Amino acid sequence: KLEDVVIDRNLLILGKILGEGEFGSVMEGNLKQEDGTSLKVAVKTMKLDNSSQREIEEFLSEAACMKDFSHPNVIRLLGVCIEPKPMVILPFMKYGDLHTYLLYSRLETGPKHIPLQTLLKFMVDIALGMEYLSNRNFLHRDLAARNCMLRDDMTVCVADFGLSPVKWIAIESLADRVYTSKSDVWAFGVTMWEIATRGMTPYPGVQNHEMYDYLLHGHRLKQPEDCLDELYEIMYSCWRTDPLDRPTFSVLRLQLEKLLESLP
Ligand SMILES: CNC(=O)C[C@@H](NC(=O)[C@@H](CCc1ccccc1)NC(=O)c1c(C)noc1-c1snnc1C)c1ccc(C(F)(F)F)cc1
Ligand SMILES: [Cl-]
Ligand SMILES: [Cl-]
Repeated sequence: KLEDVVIDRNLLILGKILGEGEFGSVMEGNLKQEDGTSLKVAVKTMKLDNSSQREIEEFLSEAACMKDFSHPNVIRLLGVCIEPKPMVILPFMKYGDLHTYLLYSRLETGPKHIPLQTLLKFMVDIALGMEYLSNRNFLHRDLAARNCMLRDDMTVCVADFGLSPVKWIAIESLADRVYTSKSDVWAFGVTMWEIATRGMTPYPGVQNHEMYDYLLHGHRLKQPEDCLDELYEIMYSCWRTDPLDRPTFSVLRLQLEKLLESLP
């Protein structure tokens, strides 16, 4: 398990901090590869509960499982490093996260106004990434626009740069410890709304502490102004009270492809 993913620490050069949290940090870095070239990397350092070997074993098991994953809409895991501090090595993406990109697109110096066709392709990319993980019974647990990364060819891939998200958490997950693929589907619906609104924080006028009661009374994210009824119908189906009534990522992906293909 260790031998399959662990990269020698002297092959990694650490740079500046990109982001910092309570249980981790994201840093820019250089990784010397097998072919003798150096690749630009994003290094996610994680604080593990070292009071038992349960977290390090579960960490290495997930890393060994991820190494074998290969999909264009899922971030590629290059390997891991141990300084007992584990480090996740991922490719560095100059276009950054999708949430920041959507916000820059609304400003003059940032990318040009994103058309509807491009917004929907961002969604199809995430759905394709999530369909791949859902098929291998892998739970994301932190799906949001901030965790979706833009590759150099402008394709979107799913990642987890979280360093610890009440407004993305499924109603059943707020009531109980319960978290399934249908909870990732709820978070996807919220991720879609973030894209459609070009980076708005979910539920304007609603506090984080009011969220459970707000959802319990049947209220959901409102339809955005420039949003097609067919698109809002897809994101709303992600927020059905009973998780069983929510569509699979496979169904969601095809609905989005069919809707994207019907546009000029
Ligand atoms: C608990 N597990 C989660 O909560 C899922 C979550 N994992 C983590 O946050 C952490 C979890 C580390 C851990 C701590 C204690 C016990 C066990 C494990 N593991 C990575 O950071 C990671 C690893 C180990 N190997 O690769 C990546 C990452 S992080 N971003 N992309 C990759 C591939 C995750 C990872 C990857 C994705 C994806 F989009 F597919 F890339 C989505 C969600
Ligand atoms: Cl905003
Ligand atoms: Cl709303």
